[PDB]
This record gives sequence, structure tokens and C-alpha cells, in this order.
Amino acid sequence: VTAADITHDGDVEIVKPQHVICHLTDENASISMRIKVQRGRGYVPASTRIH
DNA sequence: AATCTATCACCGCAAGGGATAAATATCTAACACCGTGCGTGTTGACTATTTTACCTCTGGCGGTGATAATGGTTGCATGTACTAAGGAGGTTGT
Repeated sequence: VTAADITHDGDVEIVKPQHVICHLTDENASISMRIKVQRGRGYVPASTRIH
């Protein structure tokens, strides 16, 4: 599961093709997800975003 | 190894800061003069440069004293821990 398996739900370049995520094994297998992405320029903890 | 779109940004290209070099004006230094005085020259009399001679220093070193003096000094090698060797000699054994 790879960059060649993405779809662009927004404005996103991808200078990370080699970032393989996971795998599948059968001729009828599947997996799907959404992903949220951000740029900003500073840091906050995942469970101290607070408001 | 070529293609570019789409990053994070350098260029795209306006502004303005310091710089340095021109001209001026000041500084000092380099010099040319002058004057001083010293180390320019020969000569001469001095006195003590050196030599040798003489008369008489310093220090070379050889020589050995006598009322008599006639049993001496010397202090700590080391105190432990080992144990291998030689030394002893009587004897109960080879």
C-alpha cells in the first residue's frame, strides 16, 4: 500500500513515494481510508490541542 | 537521462547606505645651511710599553719536632615473612 494507491481529495504534492504503509494478499482483497494533512510551522501534542 | 509543476523562496529590480577620492589644508620631515668641537695631522717630551739586566719578592716543598705522653674504640645491620640450604651429632637403622 503505497503512493501509487493514493487519491488526491485536496491540494497535496507528495515528495515521499517510498513511504509504504501496509499490505494485502488476495485477488479480491481491499482497504480504504481518508487522511487529514497540515503544514503550519509549529508544534502541539495530539491530546493537548485543547480548543 | 530526459521531462516539469509547484515548492520554499532568490531574484525582481526599488530604494538608499557607506564609501573613497577628490580638493583642500594642515601637518611634519628632509634637507642645506651654519657652527661647534672633537679625535684631523705631525711633532715633541714625557714616563714608564716592553725587553734585558741586575738585586734580592713570593712561594715552591722538603723536611721532621722529645720533661713526658705506651689495653683501643664503636653503636645500632635487625626484630617481619617466607623457606631453601648447610650445618651439627647421636643413633636406629641402610
